[PDB]
Amino acid sequence: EFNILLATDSYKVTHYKQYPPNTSKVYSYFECREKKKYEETVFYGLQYILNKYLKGKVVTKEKIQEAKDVYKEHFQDDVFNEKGWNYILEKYDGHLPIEIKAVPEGFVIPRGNVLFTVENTDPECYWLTNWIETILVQSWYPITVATNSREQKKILAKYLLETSGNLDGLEYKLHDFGYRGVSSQETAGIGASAHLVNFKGTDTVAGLALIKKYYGTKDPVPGYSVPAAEHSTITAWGKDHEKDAFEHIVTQFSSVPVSVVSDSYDIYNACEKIWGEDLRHLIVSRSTQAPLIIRPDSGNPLDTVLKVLEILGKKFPVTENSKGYKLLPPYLRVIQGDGVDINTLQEIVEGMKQKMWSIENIAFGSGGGLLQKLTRDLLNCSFKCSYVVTNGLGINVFKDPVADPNKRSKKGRLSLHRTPAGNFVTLEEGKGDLEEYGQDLLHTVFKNGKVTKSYSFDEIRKNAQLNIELEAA
Amino acid sequence: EFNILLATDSYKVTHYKQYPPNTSKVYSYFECREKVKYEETVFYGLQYILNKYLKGKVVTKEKIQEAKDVYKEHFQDDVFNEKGWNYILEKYDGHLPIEIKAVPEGFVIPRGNVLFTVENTDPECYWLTNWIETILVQSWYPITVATNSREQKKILAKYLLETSGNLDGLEYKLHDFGYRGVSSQETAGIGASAHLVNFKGTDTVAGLALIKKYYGTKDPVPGYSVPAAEHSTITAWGKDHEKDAFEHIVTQFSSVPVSVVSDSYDIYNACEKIWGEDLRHLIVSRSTQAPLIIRPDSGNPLDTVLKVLEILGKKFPVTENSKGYKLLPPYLRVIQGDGVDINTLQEIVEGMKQKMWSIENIAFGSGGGLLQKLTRDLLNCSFKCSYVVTNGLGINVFKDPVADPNKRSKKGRLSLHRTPAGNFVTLEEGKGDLEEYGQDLLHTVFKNGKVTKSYSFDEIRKNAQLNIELEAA
Ligand SMILES: O=C(NCc1ccc(S(=O)(=O)N2CCCCC2)cc1)c1cc2cnccc2[nH]1
Ligand SMILES: O=C(NCc1ccc(S(=O)(=O)N2CCCCC2)cc1)c1cc2cnccc2[nH]1
Repeated sequence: EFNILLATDSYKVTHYKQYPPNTSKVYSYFECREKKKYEETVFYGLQYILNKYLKGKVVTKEKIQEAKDVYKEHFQDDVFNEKGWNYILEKYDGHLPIEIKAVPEGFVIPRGNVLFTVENTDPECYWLTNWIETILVQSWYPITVATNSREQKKILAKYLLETSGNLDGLEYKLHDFGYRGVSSQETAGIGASAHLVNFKGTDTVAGLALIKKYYGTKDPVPGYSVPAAEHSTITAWGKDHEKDAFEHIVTQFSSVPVSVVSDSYDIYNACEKIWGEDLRHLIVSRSTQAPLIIRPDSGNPLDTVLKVLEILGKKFPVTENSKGYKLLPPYLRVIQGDGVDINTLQEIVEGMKQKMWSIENIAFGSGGGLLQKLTRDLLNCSFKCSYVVTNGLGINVFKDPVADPNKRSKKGRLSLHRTPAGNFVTLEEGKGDLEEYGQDLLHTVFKNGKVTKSYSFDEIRKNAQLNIELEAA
Repeated sequence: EFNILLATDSYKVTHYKQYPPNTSKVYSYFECREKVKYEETVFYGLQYILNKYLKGKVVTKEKIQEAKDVYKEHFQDDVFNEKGWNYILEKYDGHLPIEIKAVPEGFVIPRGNVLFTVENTDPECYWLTNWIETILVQSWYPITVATNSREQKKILAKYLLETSGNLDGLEYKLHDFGYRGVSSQETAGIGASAHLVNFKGTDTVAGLALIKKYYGTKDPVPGYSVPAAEHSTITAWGKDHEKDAFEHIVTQFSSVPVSVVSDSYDIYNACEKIWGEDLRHLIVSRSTQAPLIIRPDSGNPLDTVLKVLEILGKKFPVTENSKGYKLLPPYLRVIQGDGVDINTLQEIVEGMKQKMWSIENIAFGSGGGLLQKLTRDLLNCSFKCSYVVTNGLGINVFKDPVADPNKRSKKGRLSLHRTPAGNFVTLEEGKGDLEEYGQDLLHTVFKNGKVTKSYSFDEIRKNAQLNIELEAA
């Protein structure tokens, strides 16, 4: 079972001996620190952590003894605030005397703004605020996945709008292929759920249960997929029988969309000769609601996409849409799901545009790029103490390393506000109390072991919409 | 609760319908595909997956119903293999009729070798082999962390031996700071455990319980830490009281090692004037078993380390070791734990060597670089079907994409062997059966719901030792 006493960086076990004597309050905050582009971030994932790890009775006698036993060996020394933890157990029935205030989930906030704050609600538990730094800072991950996914949606929206005149199907244009490529089952669920803030297509099934448990949707599920082959279901037929494999598969899934990986041996041959000649009669008969989606999976992504489209455009009836861009017939589409990240996605859609191919023709699958190739440095997600009370006096505290002004942290009690022009500003040094800037946008989401404010996945999705979506009404 | 029926890529739900009719066996394998660094990989982490997720009764009536309900909404259609999963439940009491063979954990194997194989043991369950691809492929993560950690150990060993003449303390020279910088709690434990294959220093407490539960050590714990400050325990004292914080902290931890982050405002001032003058008397009085470890945490890593050492070298009594390199007194050391990855580690130790500073003086901490900034592409960890039986005939199968020969997969039944020169070779097409290369070095580790062979963490560490450690001993 999970033990919050064992869920911190080892050194934090020793910090209760290090703060100034007579310190009754430690107040800390999280931001995606500005760096002298990901100019705005989607705030998402805290509610998962609050419910899974922080709420309710998280301290027990057994957990205290377990931590004591572990740390004695880990440090080869007895340092461990058994008294402090036993206080929480006795006084609060093991509930954390912590208050967390946060911007609503799904909110899109520029870099360098307070996103949430943490403070102890009992003077005895001054040490607890930063104990939980480690677990709270892991919110960097769903924030970063959601943010990077949204930035890809902006790119897709721009090019889909330009090449087609509308945004139909935008929410299915970037599909999560990342289940195998992340570091754990837990990561899979978290990361997949973050992608679903922006899109509705996923193969990372773990995301669905997480959303159902911690967030909730009006719809039965938040994400969808369709049948598709993998290399094993093609290659199992034998090298000389790729055509047999293709035929069997599209016939099995004749009335739903089906994607078939086509590069097992020679993608160009498969497109031109197998799909474009031998099995063409099985493709041109398909419903618009049940297209064949051809999947290349190797070679230079842009070069391969363009050559696949050129091949298909010569074997199937291509139209020109009202924007002047080429469009495959509705029973035929392409998905590129190899080597896709935010940079290559941009390269591919731009290359398609240059060659007059509509983005209507293609969807993207992304695995490691979407869910694994991200770090806490991308948005500089960081937790710092900004205010303490010692001997009954509040003092504004911060770091400001001489050799790196980018690591300077904020001072004092913080609040987040709308500016007169409708932007965001973080007020420092308790200046929000002056009330010159309207209401603090941070809301209490956790207090004394209870989750006090929750958001549905539908609300989060609404908050995270693109402007271009808002503009398209 | 975890449900293996919901722990696969969505499209795999539909694959049972796509294999050739009358297929009785699907046989697949995992390798770190060859493409130059990372020439050899540490095989580690499969045992965790087998025990946590694959063994025992993993199918229940309730789990089948849950999957059925989820997939009906997810696909907007009924495509789920209820019958196939029910068969496993009825016939094998929900134990997976799968056999997995693997190289021993901790083994160091060159790229492009078979590391494990998977096949079904019941003809009805031909579809099961690749169902579990997704969860098995996640072994890429502990393999990659362990491998990259070991590659850093090689660098540290080279430079420690060169500058000091021995490898004393090598196993404490790279400390895991990655807990806050990984994507989940589960990942933290897995990744920390993989680092501990090579080193004994960690702050990622999650790794300890994982090792104890799934692997085991003779020692009470597999990893260790010491007391240390963070910026909040310095800055809380107020900007004008950095000296007071430092004094309090080293006095609280007067008889054990203690690390104190020294860059909150001015690292160079802290080293030269606070440590080197005002508090010098509290440092030179300390035991060799209880050094102060000064932690810079900002600026260019190499430049900052060099400047820190030059400062300390003028304030404290430096010696010259038997190799001619400069050595701080034993009560004083440095740890650089900002911006450290395998590349910057190399740059720092090389820069120190050029300036005649012993590697004895320094240790490194690494967080995101150690545990998060890694993907499945680094070692090309990949799972592929290589053999099938259909209509009673075995067929050697593979992919070989025309535009990427690096993605060609192996053909047929595989086995791992020692060559006459004592190296590893992977034999394809069942050629292991010819017995020209001795016995297969893979061991059956899982069969029909049971783990059949396992390794303690102590054995894994032994298997993963560096040659230079083996030669030294
Ligand atoms: O093909 C796969 N999944 C199915 C899939 C096919 C096509 C689309 S689509 O976006 O073209 N589309 C969505 C709206 C309905 C029209 C088709 C989305 C999803 C798949 C490949 C892969 C590789 N690695 C890991 C996991 C994987 N799953
Ligand atoms: O200081 C920290 N931990 C304690 C620590 C200090 C020094 C060493 S050491 O290797 O120098 N050493 C071990 C052999 C005995 C002599 C000292 C190892 C461990 C710490 C910083 C940090 C930042 N981010 C996240 C987590 C973190 N923990």
